[PDB]
Amino acid sequence: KLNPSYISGFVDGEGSFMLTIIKDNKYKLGWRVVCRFVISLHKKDLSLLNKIKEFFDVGNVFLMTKDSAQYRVESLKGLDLIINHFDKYPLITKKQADYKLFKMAHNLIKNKSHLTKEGLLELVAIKAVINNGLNNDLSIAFPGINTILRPDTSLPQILNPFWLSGFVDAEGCFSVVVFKSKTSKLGEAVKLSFILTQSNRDEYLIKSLIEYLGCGNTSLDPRGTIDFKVTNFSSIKDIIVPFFIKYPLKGNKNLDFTDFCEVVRLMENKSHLTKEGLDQIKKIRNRMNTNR
DNA sequence: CCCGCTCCTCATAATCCTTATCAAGCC
DNA sequence: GGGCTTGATAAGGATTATGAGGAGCGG
Ligand SMILES: [Ca+2]
Ligand SMILES: [Ca+2]
Repeated sequence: KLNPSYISGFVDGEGSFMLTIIKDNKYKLGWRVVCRFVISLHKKDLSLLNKIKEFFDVGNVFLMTKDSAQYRVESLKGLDLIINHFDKYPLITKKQADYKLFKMAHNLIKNKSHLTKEGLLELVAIKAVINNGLNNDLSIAFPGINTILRPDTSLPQILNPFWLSGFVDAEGCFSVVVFKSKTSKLGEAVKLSFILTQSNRDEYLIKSLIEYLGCGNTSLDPRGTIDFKVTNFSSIKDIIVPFFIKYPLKGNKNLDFTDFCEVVRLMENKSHLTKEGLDQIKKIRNRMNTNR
């Protein structure tokens, strides 16, 4: 039935709130303004996409040409049910600001303000701060907009474990890596890892995970991204594994968590020190994540 | 015609996810 | 003593996140 806090947590990772302003001769002012909300996932998560549709009970799930599909919402009534939800189950990443702007533009469209010259100017000023902002065409066409400020989003606190389970279902990773350790009996070793990746803008949120889960550490990526990594076994077995079983994943990634947990059990018996348990771990690794 | 809403498909690239190698150390 | 663990430390590449717009509908 999909938990609402799981929804906000998943949309916080995957999903986009957009305000499209494209030149269209069909409109009196020669400009088409439309609000849209789209989650774009790999086809393997087609089932999850349809579950999200059932959650909102609006929009449709479209099967793209590639190994990907989208849950899309592009109607007034539809967006109204989406805003009804996020006004009660808000996002907590920087995407929240993109949502509040998407909400401002939506209200103006409900007033037909996109059909007037002044209203269209307000909508262009808003789009100028949503996601990637204006392009080189809108800058040329709409010079002199009253530049509005991108809404500020207070520092985030994780307040519901189901939110984190959706945020993890969207941007988490369960790694079972076997590397070569010359100082070991078998010459190899097993490195388990839990990973939550995000951009520098939400570094506060990522460090929040350290206190919420009570473990892990923050890692900075030179390219401009921050990771939350739990890399010690004792915490993975006692904290992470129990957490994502009590607050389980719903997408395709849950399968990887299942195989991930199976490796945890073989490592709790010290089986990973033998060749039989190590071989079984490799058989498990070879069938999870990028090997399905 | 002109005007307005929205289904449905196609497009792009980087923020993600994923897979790595390593040695100081604990236990 | 010395296996075995674990944060530090890279980097790959595709699933994403963001997006454009034709054409079918009614007035
Ligand atoms: Ca994201
Ligand atoms: Ca994902």
